[PDB]
Parts: sequence; C-alpha cells; structure tokens
Amino acid sequence: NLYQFRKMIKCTIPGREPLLAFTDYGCYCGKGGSGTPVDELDRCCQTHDNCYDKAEKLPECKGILSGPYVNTYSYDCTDGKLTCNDQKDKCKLFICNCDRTAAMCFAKAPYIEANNHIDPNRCK
Amino acid sequence: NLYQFRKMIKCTIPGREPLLAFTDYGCYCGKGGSGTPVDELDRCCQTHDNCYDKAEKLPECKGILSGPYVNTYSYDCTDGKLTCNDQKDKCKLFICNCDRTAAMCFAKAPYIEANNHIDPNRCK
Amino acid sequence: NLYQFRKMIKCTIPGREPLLAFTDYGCYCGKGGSGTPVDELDRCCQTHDNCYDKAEKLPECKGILSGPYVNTYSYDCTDGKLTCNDQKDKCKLFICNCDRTAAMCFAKAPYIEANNHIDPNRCK
Amino acid sequence: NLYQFRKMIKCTIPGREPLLAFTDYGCYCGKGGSGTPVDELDRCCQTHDNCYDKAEKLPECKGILSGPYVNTYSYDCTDGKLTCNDQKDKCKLFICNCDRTAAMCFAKAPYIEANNHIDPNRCK
Repeated sequence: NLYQFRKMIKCTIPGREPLLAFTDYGCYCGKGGSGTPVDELDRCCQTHDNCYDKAEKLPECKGILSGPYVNTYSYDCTDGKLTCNDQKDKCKLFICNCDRTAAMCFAKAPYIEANNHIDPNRCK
Repeated sequence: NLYQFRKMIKCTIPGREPLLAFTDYGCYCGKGGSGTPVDELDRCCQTHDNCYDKAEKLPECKGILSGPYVNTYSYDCTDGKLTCNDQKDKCKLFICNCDRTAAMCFAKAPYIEANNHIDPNRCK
Repeated sequence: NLYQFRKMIKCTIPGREPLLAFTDYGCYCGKGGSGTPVDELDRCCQTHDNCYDKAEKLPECKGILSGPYVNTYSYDCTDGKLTCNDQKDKCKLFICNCDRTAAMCFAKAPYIEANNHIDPNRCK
Repeated sequence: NLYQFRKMIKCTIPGREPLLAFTDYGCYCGKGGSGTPVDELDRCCQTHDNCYDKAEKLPECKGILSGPYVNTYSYDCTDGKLTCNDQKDKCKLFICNCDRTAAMCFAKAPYIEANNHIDPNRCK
C-alpha cells in the first residue's frame, strides 16, 4: 500500500521525507500526470504510475483490498536493501515490486531542484 | 560569425556535428525560443540568444557586418581551449565571447538525445 | 544480433555512430564491465549486459546461433519507433527486447562527456 | 565559519539538511579527498576544498581564528541569494566567497542519493 511505499523510500533514502521530497516533482512525480517526464526521477514516478495500472488489471488481483494503494504485501528492508517476500500471492508480489523498483530508481536518479515544483505548462 | 561559432563547438565537443546536435534541441537551441528550457543545454542556447541581443544593442557594434551572425572576430582553438584575441574592436570581442561561453556551456552539459525536435507545448 | 542492435541504436539516435559514441563510455558501455555505473547511460549498458546473460540461460534458447550476439531476430524501425515481431520464438523475442530497451534509453539518458573514455580506476 | 557555511547551504537549498546531505557524499564531500569526483556535486566539494587551502596561504589571512572553519565573516541571505559583505578584511571576504560559491553550486547541482557513502574504491 502507499504507506508501505513511503517506507520503502525511507529505506533507500534514509534521511529524506517522501511526503516532502517526491510529492511535487516533475510532471508525474505526485499530483496527476501529464506531458513528458522532465527527467529520470520523473520517469521513475511515471513507471510507478503505469506499474500500478498493470496491477489493477492483473487477473490475479482479488477484491476490494487488492489495489496497489490498499493491498498490504510482505517485504523486508535490511541495511538499505529491499526484498519482496510474497510467494503464492502473485498480486501482492507484483505490487511489492512496483514499490521496490520505484524506491530504488528514486535513490539512483538525479534529483534536480530545477525540476521540482515545475510550472504546469512544462507538462502539456 | 556563424561559421566560427560552429568551429568553436567543433573545438569543444569534437565528437558531435554542431548542426545536427544543436539547432533543433530543446526550445531555444536552433530555431525560435520560448518558455523555460527543458534542461541545461537548452538554457545554454537561451543565454546564447540573450547575448546575441545585447551585442546588437552594443553601441560599439555599428554598421554593415557588425551583426553576430556575420561579424568575423578573431579567436584561437588550442588543445580544446578557446581564446578571443579581439582587443581593439570591442564589438567583435563581445560576439566572440558569446560564442565561446556557449561552446563551453555546450560541452560541459548533459546531452539528452530525446530533447531533440520536441513537441511544441513544452514551450508554452 | 549485434549488427541489429547497432541498427536499433541508429533508429532511436539518428546520424550518430554507435561504434564511436557508445563503445567506450562509463564502466559498461563498451569493452569489459566491472565497478558501479557512473550514470544512467552507463546503467542502460549494464542492464543490457545482464539482459544478455539472461538470454544465454533462457531454456527457450537453442543451438549454435541462439546467442544474443549472433541470433537474428525480427523487428521494425518506423519513424524512430522500435517494435519486436517474433512470437513463436520467444528466445528471439527476448533478445530483441534487450536491444529495444537499451536502444530506447540510450536516447532518453543524458550523455555526459565527462563520463566518456573514463579512467580504469574509476571502475572498481 | 562552518556555522555560516551551513546556513548558506540552508539558504540556497532549504529542502535539505546540510550535514546529512553534503558531508558524506562522493569522494570529496565532507570527508577526506582523493580520486576523481563522481559527479558535479562531488566536484563543487572539490573546488570548495581547494579554495579553503588558498585562503590558508592567503598572506592576507593571519593569526588565531583566521582559518576558514573558525573565521567569522559577514554575509547576507535574502530571497535565496547570497552576498558577502566583507570589504576591509579581505581574509574573511575570501572565506565567505568560497562558501558562497559552494553553497550556491550545491543548489544548481543534481543530487544523486546513491552517491552517499560510495565505496572508497572509485576514489582511486
């Protein structure tokens, strides 16, 4: 779920607060999504977006709490390393990976403050 | 003049073709100009656009062939480093300084192939 | 095969010669590997390297010419768009996607001249 | 002094905690020196390392509390801009400039989280 995704970001990016840093970046990094990603970090959030859609369409995701936002999965954060544990619940595993990939991508991507709190027009 | 600017870029970033690499990139590099550069390279050609305006308004730039495109200044390209030799004619000097700064800004800047021939829009 | 990979790169990055631009960049783009990728474009190469290690293990990859270096696959480059066509031969399809993915981000990734023709030590 | 340098960074890049962000980054940021900077940020920390060395040799700096870490200069932070106020004491003024240049460079520079605590290896 989104609470767990925040936690994963806190694992690959220890001192930063996701709700502040990645909450209004580029075109896709937070609030809605339209236009072309201003950079790699934006692409991580874009990939994160459509990785959630795929999950919402995975014939393997059950009901009501099967969504990427509310579906709790099983994961581990050891020494800044994320590992998905779900095994038989192919849907939870999928959602856990969307978050694991995004959290790692965010860590390895260039954070360019010129691309933070952009102007809408840059996203048409 | 334009031929020399090309040479400078060719001096600073040898592994590129100036024409194909810098005249259809972003929203200020080559053609037009308008609305927030998509990246570093883009602002380089924005700075080089402002600089070409100043030059035209420089009192010391008067008469036919004093314009940035056609004005032939004096310069040197040694071991990858640019030097403007104009002292007397402070107009040519100013023009050469625009090109030099630009050619140096270009080399020193991350080039994103995808930023070539962008939409319109991103520049609204 | 590698000849086709080169072509794909010529599709997403026109007028640029892959054998000059991407053959000795970062720690992975070009001969050898080892170390940690200096940037994104380097990772695009690292990813490509391992995507090739995977295909050499894919149980669906047959005989002498099943390897990613010599396995001719089927694709299309129309208007700068890459598409893999194989279906029955899932191996070819896999190899074609390694090349399509890499060629695709080589274009989205920033090319930093400072991370080209690096120093060995910079890769341990 | 170092307290003011901290504040300067706070001035140009408020969304970050100076200590945690700029003291254990790359091959030069904060801890030790050596090797080739992993990136632009690492490289601002290299020139803000050299500059401190200059200041120490600067004949114009003499006596106890003239050193960059402890020398207290006069500066101002207004709407994200920094200006060094020292005129008479050109020792303080030089120390302030090193700080201004770095803190001001820390901002317009891409931050790569993954570059924190790099492998004392790519610093050879």
